[PDB]
Amino acid sequence: EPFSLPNLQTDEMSSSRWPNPLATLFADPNVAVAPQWQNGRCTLEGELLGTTPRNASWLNRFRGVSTAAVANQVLHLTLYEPDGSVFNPLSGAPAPEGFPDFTAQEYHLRAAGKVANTTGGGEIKSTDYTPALGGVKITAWDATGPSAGVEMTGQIESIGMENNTDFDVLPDYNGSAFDGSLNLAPPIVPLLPGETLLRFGTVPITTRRQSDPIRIISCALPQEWITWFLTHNFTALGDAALLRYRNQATGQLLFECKLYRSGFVVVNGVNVRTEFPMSGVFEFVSWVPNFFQLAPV
Amino acid sequence: EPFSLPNLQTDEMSSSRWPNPLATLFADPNVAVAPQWQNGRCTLEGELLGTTPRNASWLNRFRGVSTAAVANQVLHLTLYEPDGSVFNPLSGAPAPEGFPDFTAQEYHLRAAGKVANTTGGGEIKSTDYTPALGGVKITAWDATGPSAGVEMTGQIESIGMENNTDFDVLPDYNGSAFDGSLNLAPPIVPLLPGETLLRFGTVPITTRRQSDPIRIISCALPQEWITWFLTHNFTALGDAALLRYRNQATGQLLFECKLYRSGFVVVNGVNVRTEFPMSGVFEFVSWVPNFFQLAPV
Ligand SMILES: C[C@@H]1O[C@@H](O)[C@@H](O)[C@H](O)[C@@H]1O
Ligand SMILES: C[C@@H]1O[C@@H](O)[C@@H](O)[C@H](O)[C@@H]1O
Repeated sequence: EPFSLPNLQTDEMSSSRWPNPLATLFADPNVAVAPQWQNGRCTLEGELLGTTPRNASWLNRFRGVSTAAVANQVLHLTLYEPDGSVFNPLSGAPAPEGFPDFTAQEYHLRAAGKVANTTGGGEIKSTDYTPALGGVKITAWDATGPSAGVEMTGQIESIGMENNTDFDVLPDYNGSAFDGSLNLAPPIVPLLPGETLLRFGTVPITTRRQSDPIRIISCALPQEWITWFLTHNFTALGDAALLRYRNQATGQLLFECKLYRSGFVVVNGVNVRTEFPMSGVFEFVSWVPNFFQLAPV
Repeated sequence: EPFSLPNLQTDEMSSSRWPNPLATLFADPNVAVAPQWQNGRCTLEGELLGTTPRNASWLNRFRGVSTAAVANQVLHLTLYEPDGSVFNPLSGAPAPEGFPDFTAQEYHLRAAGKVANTTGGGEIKSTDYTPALGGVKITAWDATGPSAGVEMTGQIESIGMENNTDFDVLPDYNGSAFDGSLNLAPPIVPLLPGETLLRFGTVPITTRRQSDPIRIISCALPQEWITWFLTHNFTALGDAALLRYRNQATGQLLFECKLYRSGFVVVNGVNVRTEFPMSGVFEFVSWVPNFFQLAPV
């Protein structure tokens, strides 16, 4: 069981922060504030951080129970965890596992329960996106049911998203203008100053794009790497795994990079935002210390 | 290189025919006809069958280019494959990789382009679901764009589904009842007479549930097993892998089953629809011939 990464090209993998195929691979050295994503977080030893779900397909999924019958297009849900246990809002988690970890003007959804007139679409407005409190108020809900006390399961499908930069802004999970009562995974910061976070990007469907249509949400690890770490017994024999990104078809080595053991990748010598080809495969080379300096891209 | 399966519980894995977590594990010996699913199909040696996408997150996604500007809530797309190449209708494929492989009244979707005024919702009516012909007519499309010539990407999110048995009926991909020119993965049939297909089930969101409200779509392999077969170079050393399904928490061996090398699981001795616990893990035991007789559940 020596360390390895799966043999998948970047374009054959999926985002761990929005369910969709990876579409871009890039480093942007001019980002002013480090991201503090709560999904897509996993150590190389397979320990999940933040709200990262153990089951890949619980990302952007939710379940709960109606607290009241639908009225005036409002559906209020008391939230459960994926495993159907009750989400305890006095415990300090920001949200059930897999809930969105960024700021949006609304989160559009679909949901359904065990009876027929409970399939509907709706949305959570930003001011209602307070899942740390243990429930969510869904508005613009367009089904006639459920009545009270009914299990509902659903999916967040798209967002109203005026600024692309808000994908890196944590939401006000407890509605309290941000508290240090929540258990949040720490910011993602390269351990050497010339290093830049390598971002795995995908395109979510969003509205509110009228004047700026490009939307890109980034993550630290492909979902398939998170599952790889969960299904292997890896021991980090070093601070960081030195990787090479290779076009396996043409043989061309594109760059070397460091996969830090807390679960993110960096490159060295990036002076402007730089995109990389998507048809490459990251291959493990060897274990290196944190102070190891990479060949510049 | 020795055959294995990932150490995930069934409820920690995902459907390969509808993007959602697995919710049921069951065998039904009284299903009228054998399924001929085109997604979720992969041999143990990692050969994808049917329309099964290589990238997990391509399932239920589509990409194409608008044929004309939106008018009267109609958007017609000429279809592409996931890799952005043009889908070739002469090739014999029934649809681009990842397209739905079952009959429904409507396929509800959301889509968006790189430019403003292109985020919308819509649906493909059954009579318009003829992707083998190389395009799809989306109706009830609610955005003002796109114009002609614009690349659109989207996701099928729910279906109108009056009859649950239609999940096991292939759609009329080319607009007719005649599928002889189409390269279809074969029907899934156990090789020994008392065997029953073991179905991995999830709940899709559907409308039209007034007759029968329970909706369950089944698949032959969890998506994480398909990716496992792609990322390992297994050789099939016998006709079937004998597996044991074990509750790893308690230790109770629940049943043994056969994973045939063409990519599906059977159990023996099921005489009525039988559901099984979701908290177990499948473990490889040994390679066995087609006629190896399992201990009955
Ligand atoms: C109810 C509103 O409807 C449209 O304006 C969408 O663009 C917004 O995201 C919001 O959902
Ligand atoms: C146009 C129709 O609208 C509603 O009746 C849905 O329940 C149907 O599935 C279809 O989408």
